[PDB]
Amino acid sequence: ASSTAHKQQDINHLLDKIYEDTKYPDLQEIAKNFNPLGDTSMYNDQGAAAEVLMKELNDHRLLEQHHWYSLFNARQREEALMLFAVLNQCKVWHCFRNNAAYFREQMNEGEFVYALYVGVIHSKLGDGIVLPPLYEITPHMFTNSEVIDKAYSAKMTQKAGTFNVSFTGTKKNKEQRVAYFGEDIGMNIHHVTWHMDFPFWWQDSYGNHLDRKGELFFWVHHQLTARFDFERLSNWLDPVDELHWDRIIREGFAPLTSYKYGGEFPVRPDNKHFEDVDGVAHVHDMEITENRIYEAIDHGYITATDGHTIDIRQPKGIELLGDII
Amino acid sequence: ASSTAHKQQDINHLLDKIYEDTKYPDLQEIAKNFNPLGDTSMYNDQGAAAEVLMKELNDHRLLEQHHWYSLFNARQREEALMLFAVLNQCKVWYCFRNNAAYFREQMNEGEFVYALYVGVIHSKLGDGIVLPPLYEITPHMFTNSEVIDKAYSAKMTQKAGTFNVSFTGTKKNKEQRVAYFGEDIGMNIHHVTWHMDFPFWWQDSYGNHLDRKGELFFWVHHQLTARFDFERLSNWLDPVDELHWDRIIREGFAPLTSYKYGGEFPVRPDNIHFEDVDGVAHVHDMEITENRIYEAIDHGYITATDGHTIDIRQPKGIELLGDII
Amino acid sequence: SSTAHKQQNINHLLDKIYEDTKYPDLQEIAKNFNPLGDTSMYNDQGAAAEVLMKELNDHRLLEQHHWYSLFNARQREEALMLFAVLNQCKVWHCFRNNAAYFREQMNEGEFVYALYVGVIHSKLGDGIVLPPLYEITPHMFTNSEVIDKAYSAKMTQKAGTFNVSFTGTKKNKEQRVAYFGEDIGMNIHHVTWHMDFPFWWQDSYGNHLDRKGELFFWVHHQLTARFDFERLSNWLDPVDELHWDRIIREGFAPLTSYKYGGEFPVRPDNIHFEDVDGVAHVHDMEITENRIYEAIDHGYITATDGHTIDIRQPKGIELLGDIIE
Ligand SMILES: *[C@@H]1O[C@H](CO)[C@@H](O)[C@H](O)[C@H]1NC(C)=O
Ligand SMILES: *[C@@H]1O[C@H](CO)[C@@H](O)[C@H](O)[C@H]1NC(C)=O
Ligand SMILES: [Cu+2]
Ligand SMILES: [Cu+2]
Ligand SMILES: [Cu+2]
Ligand SMILES: [Mg+2]
Ligand SMILES: [Mg+2]
Ligand SMILES: [Mg+2]
Repeated sequence: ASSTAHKQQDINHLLDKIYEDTKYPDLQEIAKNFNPLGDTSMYNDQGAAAEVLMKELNDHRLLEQHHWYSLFNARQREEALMLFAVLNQCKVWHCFRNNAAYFREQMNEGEFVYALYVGVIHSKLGDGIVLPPLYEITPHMFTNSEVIDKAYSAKMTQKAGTFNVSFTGTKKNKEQRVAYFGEDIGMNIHHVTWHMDFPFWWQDSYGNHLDRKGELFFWVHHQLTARFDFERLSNWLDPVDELHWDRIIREGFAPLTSYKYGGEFPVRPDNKHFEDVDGVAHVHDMEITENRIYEAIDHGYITATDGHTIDIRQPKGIELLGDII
Repeated sequence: ASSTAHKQQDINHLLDKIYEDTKYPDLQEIAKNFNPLGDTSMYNDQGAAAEVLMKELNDHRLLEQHHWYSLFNARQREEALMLFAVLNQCKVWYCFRNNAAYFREQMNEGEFVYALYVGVIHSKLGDGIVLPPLYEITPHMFTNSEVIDKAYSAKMTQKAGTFNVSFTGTKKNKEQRVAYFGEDIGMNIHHVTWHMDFPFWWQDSYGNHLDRKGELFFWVHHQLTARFDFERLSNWLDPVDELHWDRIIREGFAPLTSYKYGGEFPVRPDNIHFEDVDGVAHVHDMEITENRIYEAIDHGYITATDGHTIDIRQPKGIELLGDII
Repeated sequence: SSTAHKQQNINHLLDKIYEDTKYPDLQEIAKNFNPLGDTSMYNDQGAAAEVLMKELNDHRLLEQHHWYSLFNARQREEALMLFAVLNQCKVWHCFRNNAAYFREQMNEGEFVYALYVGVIHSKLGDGIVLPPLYEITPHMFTNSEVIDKAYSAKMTQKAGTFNVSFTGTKKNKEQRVAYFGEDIGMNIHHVTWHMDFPFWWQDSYGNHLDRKGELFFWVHHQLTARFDFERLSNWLDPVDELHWDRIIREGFAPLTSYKYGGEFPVRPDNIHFEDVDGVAHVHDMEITENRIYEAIDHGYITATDGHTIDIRQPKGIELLGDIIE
């Protein structure tokens, strides 16, 4: 029941054809009849997390299915983490499986996929499971619009096919020379999995501490940056400049990619100045935040909420900077 | 003589025809013969405020009559407050009336009117007095130049008349749609009187504490702003933008109003950037000040002159912020 | 070891500084003297001589016949290594012999600098009068036109005296006051003040420089006020202040050259500051400025561990000069 074979098959089934109601009769039956609140002894918190999520569901406060999802959207992230919190409290696999099946059919698919992945990664119940590659679970997030269009045409015409992916832009765009780095599907899996392993929303009340996370955050991104610059050097290009909030972003981008639901990803023109983003931040807020971080660095200490100093002139200083940055 | 009738009559006479020497023979006699330094027992401060003001007067250091006055001008405010301080120390009405009559004939009329108003408001001797509306005491400050010119013409020709005021700007100026809000003479009296009741120069050594003043400062201006935006919404306009020191002030203004002495009020063009103001501040100084206030808010404490923390994560915090802002 | 002999030694060492020494005694010393041969001549028993000799032997010192700038961190460090040796000499023969030895090994600009500050800050230098730098390194005080006539006079082996005119043209109103900043004595005053009160001074060199940070404020205040008096004398307005976010109105063409390194660069009129690679971003200057003003307006300087150093006291101005220079 909780053998590796059954848990793996359950996860495979839950992630199969994620944009449609489940086609597996056993999962259909669970989603119809299981009650996340029916027996709260299955949870290490006696049902607190399930109560939170069920109240949001019953009050019609959750993001609808067939809608874009972004982990950087505060409310959508909070909704995905409500499901993660339920899965994380499950004592045994049948709780994990049944809640996953129940909420798969109620919740936005992007939120669901995210919660199930981090639930598997951060629960002991997920030990031994191999998560399918996200580029086959949500291929729109890893595949350009031209190839997706060819897939839609194959499906409309009921014909199989294999379609070649090319890079975006043209040869006139020198940045295309290094598209094989940031568009590589495995490099993108590396990146999302690092953040799934070391999420910025992690709280140790979820079960365990993530050792040196803030320093690993610095290091993994330093390595992405240094590796990209090595590809630029390999292709007769100069190193990337750094962004600054008061200077133009020289290199624009046309993704030529689309969401499954939500439309095409937006383009950014060349040589644009940063503008304030309504509901996110003013450009000036970013500059102030940057200044405050540099104040801590140049002071040698981070300032606590009550004004006391937290020394960063020690080996953990870089980690604490990762935490606040 | 201390009856409400006589005190009101005295105030009416002191404020009558304020740009000319007093036409009331009894006030003339007082102004000629009263000695503010002649009986220290008149005052709760043993005569100190009277000595301070008389020294400035005798040293010819006071602003001349028939000259513009601005409460925001440090030296002119200091002079007005020297007269306030005398009135505020008078024990009995005859001291208050006689000092007011004496200094009416010695001091700038704008300073005098200001000091007499705040003196009445903040002295128990002022209880029961109704201050005349400032739009009839200094009508230039509430009446556009065209109507003042018609009044001057009526006086030149010795012919009574009533003249219609009809809002600044043209119909091509969408901001004129809501001119009835900020140009309403009563709204302007509301605003000046709030600041007279709750002056930024108040010190409790003047006799009493002004409860929650800094928070009331936030609230009265929040309500002015919210009420203006309701007029904009009523007139098919969007809400006002906020000012930014580094961004253009979109909407200029032509007051089409004049001082009695000092000339026409200055116009501001549309779409101008802030410039440094000689003798006042650099634009960058405003940005630094803003940054320091936001530092206190985001720290949760104000920093005292010796560096210690003043907690604002409490109900009085908004009041302390009003004090420093 | 008397003043006459010490003065002559210095005269000889500074003679024809761009060429190997022509004095047989100094050539013999440069050939045979070992700075490490008798450490009993140093107060540090040879520590400074060991540091400099290692740099020399590892071929890490700036070559001869190359421009030198005291503001270049590594070149300054090299000059100060020689200063450190001279400063450790107990007796004059150590000072003279090390000077002669390193004159032939080190860059001439570094050597002249080290020899001057060595004479000034060693008791062995008492009674010596340093030759004017405008005759030791005339390129740094003489426009390129006159140097060329000197070069021509030497190429043709004919004596001459050549008139120096001020830089610019009569169309350049700033030329009206060129006699101030271009005066060779005013230039010597300025270099010598900084030689007497160097920003690199550490009291481990042997003594404290009393009130240095306040004298730094004062000497430059007086240069600024004196320049403005010349502007007033020539129908010019006072100088504006620089700001990092505003154009530098007045450009400058020095029309002067290094002996080695080429012509001094020109600055066009009306330029915005640009970031300087290897030095600082313009934004870094603004942040540094802000931090200094934070200390001034707080009334205290913040120490490395966060504790406050009160500057509301007579030494505050000195501490400000310490942190501003
Ligand atoms: C002024 O207003 C009154 C009433 O609104 C009107 O009777 C009168 O004609 C007006 N005068 C002019 C000059 O418009
Ligand atoms: C140089 O100046 C001197 C005096 O200042 C003058 O006698 C001489 O004519 C000048 N020489 C030239 C070439 O102008
Ligand atoms: Cu990342
Ligand atoms: Cu107000
Ligand atoms: Cu200097
Ligand atoms: Mg008068
Ligand atoms: Mg200011
Ligand atoms: Mg070079």
